[PDB]
Amino acid sequence: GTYKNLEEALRNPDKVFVLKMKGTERTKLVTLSREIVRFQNLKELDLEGNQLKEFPKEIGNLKNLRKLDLSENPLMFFPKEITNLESLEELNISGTELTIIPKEIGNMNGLLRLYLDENPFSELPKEIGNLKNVLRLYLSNTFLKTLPKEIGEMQSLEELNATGTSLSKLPKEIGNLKNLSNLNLSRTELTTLPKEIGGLRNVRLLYLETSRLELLPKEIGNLRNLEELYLYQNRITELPKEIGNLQNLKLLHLNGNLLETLPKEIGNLKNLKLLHLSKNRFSPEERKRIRQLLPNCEIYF
Amino acid sequence: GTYKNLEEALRNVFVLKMKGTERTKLVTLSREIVRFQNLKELDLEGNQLKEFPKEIGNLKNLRKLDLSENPLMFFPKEITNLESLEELNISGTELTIIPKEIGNMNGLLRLYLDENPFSELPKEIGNLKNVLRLYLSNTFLKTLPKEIGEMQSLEELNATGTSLSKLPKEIGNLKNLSNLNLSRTELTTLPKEIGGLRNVRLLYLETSRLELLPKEIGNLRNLEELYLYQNRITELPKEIGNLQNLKLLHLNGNLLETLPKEIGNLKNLKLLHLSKNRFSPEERKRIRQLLPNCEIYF
Repeated sequence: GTYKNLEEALRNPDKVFVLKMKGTERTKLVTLSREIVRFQNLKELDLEGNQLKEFPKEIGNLKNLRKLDLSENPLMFFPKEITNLESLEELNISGTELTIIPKEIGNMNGLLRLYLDENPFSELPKEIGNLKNVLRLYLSNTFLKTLPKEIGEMQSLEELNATGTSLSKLPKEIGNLKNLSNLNLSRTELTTLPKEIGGLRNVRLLYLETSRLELLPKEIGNLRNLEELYLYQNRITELPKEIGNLQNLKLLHLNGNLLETLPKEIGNLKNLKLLHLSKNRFSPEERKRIRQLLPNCEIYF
Repeated sequence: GTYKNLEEALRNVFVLKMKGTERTKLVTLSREIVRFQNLKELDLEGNQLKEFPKEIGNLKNLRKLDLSENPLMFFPKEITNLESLEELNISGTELTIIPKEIGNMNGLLRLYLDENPFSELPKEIGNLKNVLRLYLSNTFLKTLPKEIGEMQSLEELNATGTSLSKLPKEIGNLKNLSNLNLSRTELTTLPKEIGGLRNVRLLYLETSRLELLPKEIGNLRNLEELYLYQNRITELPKEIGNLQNLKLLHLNGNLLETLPKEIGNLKNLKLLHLSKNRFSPEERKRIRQLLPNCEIYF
């Protein structure tokens, strides 16, 4: 490990430091010193909170760099100096004002965790699918109008986060993400899910709460690996009959929807441990039926 | 005046009515309401009211009725026959639809439909030509109806928290509109017919998704305060210099890179917010130089 380098941390006794600095309130750090290539084995480099407005060209020749964090830095444009790191495991460019994601972001292709969250960009490039080794992509609280057609080309994506985005629709190609485990579309504006949502064979946790969902598609029940489903504070009026096909589902949260009845197939949910149905329009007669259908379940109205 | 009545306040020509607290359930109203005949205000805020009898409708001399925070799942048709109701506050009651017969009232002045889960407003909402203040805050409105411009007397309109993707092209026929609050909405842009809002003094469009401002916004010569902060605005129209009476412009948190040179024509602009915007130091100097009398914040 290493720490913040003042006078390059006592000449960096031998130039083999593996970690790097951070930025606090009283550390300005407008520019980076260009003696960055010397370290030769840096695996982590953190520049959190620093007032960095540009990056030098030497950042790109450090091909031994594995994690780079440029968070909370007032860089108004994405630095293409770092896109030449063909083997970077993590890139965290969050908290930086970005109107556009650079088109050559697919040149990296060795990313594992990509954090584009808290950035004011409208669109993602078609080359976002070139990052076929990425596991976690974060797009939280960004100005995304829609996910691209090529988002299903990730082929190794395990976590996709899109909270706070202006996502009106999901692309029909989203079902090609075979390795997706965590999908987060909370606080979005999805009116409905595409029928191609059933291709997400490996999804365990699906997060759709506090969104403008009116209905659930007939093909959501093809997700036999889904365990937790959060759909609360949405505008859902009914559930499809095939919702009982969720074999492994153990948590369903349906607070604040406009539900008036539930299908009789919900009693086929043998593993459903918890069912939340409060703040929904259920007549007292049907509430007895919901309790009657699932008796092993802890159910809250 | 009056208060909450136990034993119906000692047999009571009594002028006001009750309230709802923690330990007052008050499931239903008794049908002995027609007797009072001198009610001007009637408050039922917070009562766990699930139904109304039809005897409520027989009081044609009642002018204000408040049904706030009552779990009535459907709008009571019993009250729509009160043709001379000055104020209606149906807020806090879970309502999926506003009835099409709300235009039978037509004597409303202030209508508070806010905090209700209704998807659409009926086309008879324009029949209420005497309405002054309509409150639609935090409702599930995808769009205002085409007839919203038929109100003719709407002086204050609030739609905060609504899912308004667009504003109707007929919104410019509201000649008497003074207060427009479209904060926390989802308007990508304003229609060019917004220049018909001749009487608007205060326009609230903050915390929305506005990408642009139309060219006809400068036709609002009576507009004094414009709140557009925390939007997605990338540039301002050249016609922004035509807002002669504008004295407060709030533009925090947008994506602005430059301002039109016509902003110096605003002699009455006293206060300007431009913080959290993409302004280079060269352009900040020009903006301070342009409007000299204005207190400016970057």
